[PDB]
Amino acid sequence: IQKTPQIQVYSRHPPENGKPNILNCYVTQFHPPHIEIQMLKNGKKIPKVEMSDMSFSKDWSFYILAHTEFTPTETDTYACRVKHDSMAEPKTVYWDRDM
Amino acid sequence: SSYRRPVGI
Amino acid sequence: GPHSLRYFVTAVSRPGLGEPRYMEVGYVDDTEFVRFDSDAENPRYEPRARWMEQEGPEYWERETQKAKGNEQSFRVDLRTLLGYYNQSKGGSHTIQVISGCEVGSDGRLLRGYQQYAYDGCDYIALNEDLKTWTAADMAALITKHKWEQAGEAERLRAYLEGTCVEWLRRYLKNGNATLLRTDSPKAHVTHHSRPEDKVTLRCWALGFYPADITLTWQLNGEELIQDMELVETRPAGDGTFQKWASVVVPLGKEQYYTCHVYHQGLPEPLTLRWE
Repeated sequence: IQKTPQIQVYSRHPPENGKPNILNCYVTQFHPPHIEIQMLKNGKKIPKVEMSDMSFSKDWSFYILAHTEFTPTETDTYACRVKHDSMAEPKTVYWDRDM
Repeated sequence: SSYRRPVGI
Repeated sequence: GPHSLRYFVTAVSRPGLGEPRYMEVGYVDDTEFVRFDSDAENPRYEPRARWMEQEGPEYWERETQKAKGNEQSFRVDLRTLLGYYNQSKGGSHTIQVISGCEVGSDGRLLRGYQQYAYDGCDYIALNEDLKTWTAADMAALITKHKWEQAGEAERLRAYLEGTCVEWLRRYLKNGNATLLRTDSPKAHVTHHSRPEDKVTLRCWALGFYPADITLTWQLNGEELIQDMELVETRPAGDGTFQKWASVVVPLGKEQYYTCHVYHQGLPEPLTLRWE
């Protein structure tokens, strides 16, 4: 029955080192609706992450946008980690500034 | 305005 | 052109963590305009578009009452489905419903729907005829016969053809200007390395609304269907959307390729290449 989440991690605006921006984690195609989403900077949970209200698609699958303020640099690494029952383990997806 | 189903599943 | 009014409902049981959560979200065209969530206290039917604030206290009170009434119904429905599926009282389960009407430019119904799912899988759906039902399993057949016997399809046909359609008219009246909004994409091409003598051209479209968009790459005038990479269209977080599409091309041949961007907002399609 259960549907596995798909994840995209990406910035709201094109990233410029030293410029404030928003980092997005867009999670889709999941069921059941319970899900746990964390965003990470250099391996460490980012404390202030906001979540959109949850919606679902004609598919029946749920989707949600997590987001947080960030100022990208040359060497800082960002990721989004999602824990959901459809998966044995939490899935981590890394930010690629070219994607 | 949404429909209100008056009979159960 | 055409228009739609749809309500997306979710009921989620949470044994030992509280009462079932009932959520109801209304969309005009494909834009959320109202929402009810049973998990606020003094939960209230709420506007989600500023143009809905035109409606007034009586509307909102009647919709709140009706939503709390559904919440109670759905609690019972959840218990029933446990029986049908010989499922324990300890687990969380989900009922979902999509209910609504599509109308034409003349305001007349083009199609109505009332679809149910249980734990994310089709359960029962009203057929296009607005008279018969498709049950997806044996449990759903029990519901089908109860609903046939109770004249549920007649009820729905009346709502879909009249009430729903009339309310769509009314909401469009207050939202049509805001609904018609369009933000055109702004596009650009980035250039990235690949192994040996190949590179990646990535065509970005940013800042657009609504989400529907097409990006294509062409060699010389001829579409690279076989294998362009893309991302699913995604929210920027500010009401607009993003997409990109990329191709891998020979080092030195970048000027042989163009990207085309197709969107409602554009006077005409955009044609880009690598700087």
